[PDB]
Amino acid sequence: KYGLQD
Amino acid sequence: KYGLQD
Amino acid sequence: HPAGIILTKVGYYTIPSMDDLAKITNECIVSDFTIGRKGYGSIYFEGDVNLTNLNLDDIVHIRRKEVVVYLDDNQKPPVGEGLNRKAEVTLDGVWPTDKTSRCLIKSPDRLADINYEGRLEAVSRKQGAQFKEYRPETGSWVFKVSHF
Amino acid sequence: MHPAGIILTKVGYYTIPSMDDLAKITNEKGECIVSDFTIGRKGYGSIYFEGDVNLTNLNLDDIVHIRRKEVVVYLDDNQKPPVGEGLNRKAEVTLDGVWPTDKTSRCLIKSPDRLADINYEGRLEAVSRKQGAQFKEYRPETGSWVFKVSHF
Repeated sequence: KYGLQD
Repeated sequence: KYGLQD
Repeated sequence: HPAGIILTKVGYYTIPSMDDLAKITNECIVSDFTIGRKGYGSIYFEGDVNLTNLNLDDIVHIRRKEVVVYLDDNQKPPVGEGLNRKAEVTLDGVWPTDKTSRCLIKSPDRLADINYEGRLEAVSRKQGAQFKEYRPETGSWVFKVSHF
Repeated sequence: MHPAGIILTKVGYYTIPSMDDLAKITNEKGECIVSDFTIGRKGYGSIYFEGDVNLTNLNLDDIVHIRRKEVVVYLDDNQKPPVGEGLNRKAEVTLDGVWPTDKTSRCLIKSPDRLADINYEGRLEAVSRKQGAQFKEYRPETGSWVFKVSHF
């Protein structure tokens, strides 16, 4: 998992 | 409630 | 059922199945809980979720291109409690239909062409959700919601 | 179905080299190693693995998922190879269409000026750092947030 969890 | 209304 | 959980609408299911969700109960907190209705959509709740005595039948409704959790917020527990937490939503079947044909638009091309994702993504943005993706083959629109 | 035994069906997803190319490059044993490989999904992003990669019998469909502001390789570690293996190696994640949206308008924000002022890169690179990745850049024209990961 790699991403923006805004 | 979430979705596409139309 | 074991840890007071109601789900009887035909079509709806849970991961783990209502069954396992028994031998998990003693109360009934189960992480990575999933609830959905075939052909319509599903809702992923990552990590710890307390199902203790929720009556899913009344709480969660997954309908074509429209999911809804907690009918009248009179119950919508404190954000964090029950299913009012955040989660991933997937609405399958979502596809647009042309004014003329009234036949649904599935061609990944036409879709791409009329940038359906655009709309769907936008829509989720206005609703205060996090558009994750749109899979044409199945007309799957997924997005994150912090709460319902 | 593909010589190397590779599987990539999801619409929008593609590779560099193209599957079509990849097939030619695969040997007489279904085996298929390629240097500088790229798996992307038009409009969402792409992951790039520099150097040799062994796509042999890889079902990319199942393995790699590239979504808005979020990439994931090997869903659950059911078939996740040891680090340095398969696609679990080091790679350069590239996430397109990444932009912030203001609470008020809720209409995204693309003004490189607006971004620059709010220092979006900053946050982006911030996160990437927290996730254990090495922030590489941020192209505001295309909401591209590129960063390197050691493994997945």
